[PDB]
Parts: sequence; structure tokens; C-alpha cells
Amino acid sequence: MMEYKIVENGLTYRIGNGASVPISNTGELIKGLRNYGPYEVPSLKYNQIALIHNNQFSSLINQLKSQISSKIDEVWHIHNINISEFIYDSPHFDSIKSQVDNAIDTGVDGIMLVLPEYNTPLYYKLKSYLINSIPSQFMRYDILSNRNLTFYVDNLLVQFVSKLGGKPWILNVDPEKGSDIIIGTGATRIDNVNLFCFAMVFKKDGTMLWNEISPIVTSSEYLTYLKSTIKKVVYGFKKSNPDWDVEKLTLHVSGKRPKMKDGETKILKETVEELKKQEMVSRDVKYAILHLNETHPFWVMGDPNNRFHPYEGTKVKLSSKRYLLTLLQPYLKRNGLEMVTPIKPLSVEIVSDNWTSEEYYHNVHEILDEIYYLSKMNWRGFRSRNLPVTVNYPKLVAGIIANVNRYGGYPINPEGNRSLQTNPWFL
Amino acid sequence: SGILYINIYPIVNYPETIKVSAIPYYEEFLPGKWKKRIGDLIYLYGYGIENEFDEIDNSNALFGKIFRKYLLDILSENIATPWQLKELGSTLRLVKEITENYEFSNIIKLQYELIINVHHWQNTNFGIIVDLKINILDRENNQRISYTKIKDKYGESVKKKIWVSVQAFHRHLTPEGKKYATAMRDKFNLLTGLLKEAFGSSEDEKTFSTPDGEIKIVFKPLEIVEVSN
RNA sequence: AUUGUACACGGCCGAAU
DNA sequence: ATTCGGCCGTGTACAAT
Repeated sequence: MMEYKIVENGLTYRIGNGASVPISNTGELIKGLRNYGPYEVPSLKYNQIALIHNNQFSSLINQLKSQISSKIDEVWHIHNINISEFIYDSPHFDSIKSQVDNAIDTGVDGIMLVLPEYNTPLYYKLKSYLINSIPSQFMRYDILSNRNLTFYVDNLLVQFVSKLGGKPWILNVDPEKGSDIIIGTGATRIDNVNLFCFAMVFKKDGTMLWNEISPIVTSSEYLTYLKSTIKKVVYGFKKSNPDWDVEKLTLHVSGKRPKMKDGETKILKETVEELKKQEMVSRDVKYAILHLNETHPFWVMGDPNNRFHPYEGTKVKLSSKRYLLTLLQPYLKRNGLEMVTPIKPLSVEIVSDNWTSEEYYHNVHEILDEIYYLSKMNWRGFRSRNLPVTVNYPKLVAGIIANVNRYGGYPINPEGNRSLQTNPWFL
Repeated sequence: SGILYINIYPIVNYPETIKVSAIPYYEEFLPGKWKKRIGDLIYLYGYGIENEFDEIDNSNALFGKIFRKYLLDILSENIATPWQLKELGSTLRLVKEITENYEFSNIIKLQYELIINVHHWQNTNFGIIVDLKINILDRENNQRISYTKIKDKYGESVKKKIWVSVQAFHRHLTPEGKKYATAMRDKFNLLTGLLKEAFGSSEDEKTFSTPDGEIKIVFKPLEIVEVSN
């Protein structure tokens, strides 16, 4: 006999120069992108992108290059540009790196390399090198051959324009009705070990911007790095804004689950106490720890008209810590709704909080409006990952970095390399 | 419309007070049947109340955390002929061999598995949860293998055979391989029907008999009200 | 690795005292 | 220590504009 509530219709995509792009409509989003450029057009010194591969005069690669030109020149507005081909002719990673060294020496700002096979070690070992220096996009030929290259290269180039330091899209989330500084978390389990990352959010321009990311942290240092990050986010927020933490200082934990006391919440409470003892955060500060989980024994029959699946916003429980939230509604195609397999909704649980139960119900939705607002923020394709960007992005960072370190590749870190911030590289 | 069937089947009726014989914890406490260890005690609810004869009310703190395993242990009794409970504990493992003339059935056997769970909210309402998980089993060997694990072995074209059959029985995809419309509705009609013919009650509700009172399950998904507040 | 959504396995990591 | 809830990896497929 629970009760579910829906976020009021909105969250229209903004891509700069004004926008009215809806959500869950890839056709409409790409139509807007062709009509209106991306949020921050990532023009660079060398208006020239290379495509590095092994094929020679293959019609498929030629069609790929023609599509890349006709789209990035018209849909992503990185103008005054041309696509150059580089050939390594030997699937060994050393030959490929030697070939991409030619593109680096030329100075091309974008490398859309094509691998021949599904080869994990070489893929990650070379992605480390070709991501810690230049925006790029490693892809492979086996899966390139099979499916249509329209729907393929569209998302390919969305990820590409995101990696070029620009922003494909931004969401219409108000400066109010949100958390000023969200420190999200994700994890990736390698050899039964959790590796954590934090997608710090600062509200750089009044709209929730993933401003800077953090490297992998083992669970042993998870709490200490969380304290350091609580301090760093308020430092950066004060530096970039003369405002105060009036609404919240929440978190977003996935891949783990925080404690009620003597753990994540105690660290957050103590560090917020330290911040308020130095006038940095307002007295009416809200800690609002959280926990996010994707797999669980729960499912939902949505309304039958919407392919029996729950709509884009639902909060089914009340007065309990756990809540459920639906994000992936079926895509609204020209004929109707996309036929979809049964989907598993995201479960939100407020592990600990200190709203003192006066307007607790208001602030539960105040967080939960944000996560549905913060989940379509991710820039990896025309499709969302049904996790907040503060959960998707740390997960991707941890996966990429753990894979790179497992194979002994070129080390990556977003702390030492200052240029990695506000420039998606981990996608 | 405006309702989200939440995979919960309500406990429409259950004893207002359940006779729970609280016992100080003892180090050799097996997980056992009809015994729950919440806090630092052992609560010999139901079968085994010969010590205290105690009664625990609805609003008591221990009631909510004892009646969960009480309900699991009383649901682990009345099960129909085909199904076979596998394991009991935090959840109940109800499996059932599949016989639906799926293509290449003589090589790999499919196995419905039911995940019996239970959720309590507001301390005055209850309900059981179900989740399905088909198990891939080679009928001649009865071991756990994956679609990639078969590959060319057991037939390369049979990957298109069990997988399509798996998503068809699971009601995610068509029996041929493509995708259909009412995947979500059939995803739970299957769960409700499977539980109904699993607990040996083709009727809407089964009135299980407990040492305390009578437990009745609506066997229907918990409707969620469209309250906005 | 265009993206997701699912899926089956393998291994499981952690909430509450 | 138990109860109880998840939880992310590697490979099949499916389909969007």
C-alpha cells in the first residue's frame, strides 16, 4: 500500500545557444545537434582529426570516414576540419603506437582509432597512452562490420565530441531544488576487491556540472579520501562561487553501502562540523548520506500504455530509508514507443541523514529529483546508464584505471594530470 | 492506471501477536528452522515455544524482525508436487524443471527458479516478494553452463536455440528470437502463476496454518497508490 | 570497444547487532 | 556470529535516429 510520486515534466536538454531538446528521444536530440551545436564546441589549435586503422581501400572504412565528415562538420560543428588516415599494418600494439606517433607529430586533436579485433589487453594498454595525451576514441573492426554505421557512428561521435574537451549537452536543472556539492561514488570489482572514485559536483555555472573527477581509492583509504574530498569540494565551491551551502552537501554511493554510524556518515558529520567551525558552510547544513543499488529482487509493472513500464520518474516508498526510482522509459520513436525487455529500476536508500524530521519528506524528493536529473548528465552515447553521472562516471573511471593498471600500461590519474578535468577521458 | 505493481504479495492476514519464546543467545545456534537471531538473543518462534510461552505484540520491535523468518519457515511447508525447495535462509529457493517442448530440449534442460522474499513497511503491513532466475542445465549432465560456454560444443546454432528459449520462457523475448510488446506484463504473470501452482494453491489465496494463527497471501502484486502529497 | 537495455554463468562485496 | 540486501566482472544476444 505504498505511494509513488512522479517528478514534474521537464529536464529538457540544453546544448548551448538556447535549446528545447527533450529527453529519451535520440532522434530529436541528434536533430537538435545538427540544427544547434553542442554546449561547448571543442575547437582546438589543430582543426584536424585523424582516423587510424589497418584497412586499405576497404569500402566500409571509406563510408565510415564519409559519415564522420558529414556529421562532425554538420552535427557537432567542429568546423574547418578534415579526416586523415594513418596505417600501422601490424596488429601488434607497438606498431599501432608508432603509427599514432605520426598523428601526434602532425598534431591532430582527434584520433578515432580502429582496432582489428576484440583484443582487451592491447585495447586498454593503448587507450591509456592515447587518452592521457590526446582526446581519442578506441574502437574495433569486428563489431564495426556487423551493425549499421549510422546508429554506430552517431554515438561514436557523441563520445568523441565529449572527449574533445567540449560538452555535448547539459540539463535544465535549477540552481535551487538540488544539492550544491554532490560527491558521488561508484565501484568496479576486480578480483573481489572494490575500487572507488568520486565524481565531485560543484554547480560551476548554477547548473549541476561534473566539474572534476578523482582517481581510484581502495576501501581502506575510502573514508580518509572522502574526508579530504568533503574539504576539497567546499574549497573549490568557495573559490568558484561566493555563495554558501544552503541546501545540501549530499553523497551518492554505489557499489557499497554506508553505515548508520561509525563509518561514512560519521566521517561526513565530523568533516561538516569542521567546515562549519570555520564559517565555510552554513549552520543549516544538511549531510544527507545516500546509497544507490542497481540489482535487487524488485521489479515494476508500469502503466500498460507505456509498454507496462514505469515512467521517467517514480518514488514508490515513504517514511522508510529505501526508495525506488525509474529512469529508462521506452524511447519515443516515430511509430510509438521502443519495444523493450523488462527493466530493473534503481533503488535509492537514505542510509543516514540529519534533516531532523521536520521537512524530511520534502528533502527526500529534493535529493531524488536530483538523481533523475543527474543520471542523464553522463556523456557516453545517446543512451543514459540509469545511474547518476556521479555514479556512472566514477564507475567508468575505476574500470578504465583498474584495467590499465592490471596490464601494466601507461599510468593514468586525474589528480596529477590537471588537464583531465572538465574533459571526459574515461568514457 | 497509475499503479506500479511492486513484486510484493501482501500478507492480508496474520496473528496480531505471535508466540515468541525469546532465549539468550547460545554459541552453537544453527541457522535452523523456526529460530531467528536478532540482537544477541535466539527467538524460538512458532515450533519450539515450550520454554517461555511468551507473546509479542504487533508494535514490538522484535516482532517485525522475527515474523519475517516465521513467514519464510511457514511458507517452506506447503509447496506443490512439481517444485522442489532448494535452500532456505534469507530467501527461499523454489525451483521447477521446465517441460515446454522448447527446441533442442533433449540436450539442455531449463529450470525455473523462484526467489521468495518478503518486505515490511510502516510496521503494520507485510508481503512476500518473488524473483525468477532460469538455470542453464545440460540435461544429460545437470551442470551449470553459460551460452558462451556451449559455443561450438553442444551445437553452435544451439546458442540461438537455448538463448531464444531462455528469453521466451523468461518472457523477455519472443519464442523465435525477436522482441515483442507485452514483455513486462508477461514477466509478472509468469511469477504470479508460478507461485500459485508452486505453493499448491490454484485458488487466489492459500490459508496456511501456523502454530499461532492463520496466514493468508493474496498472491497478487502489491498495488502502489498514486498519492502525490 | 557506438551505446544502452537485458541474460546466463562464474566469483561474490558488503547493510544491522 | 547470523539475517538480510545486493553487485560487480565476462560473453550471448537484442535495437535505437
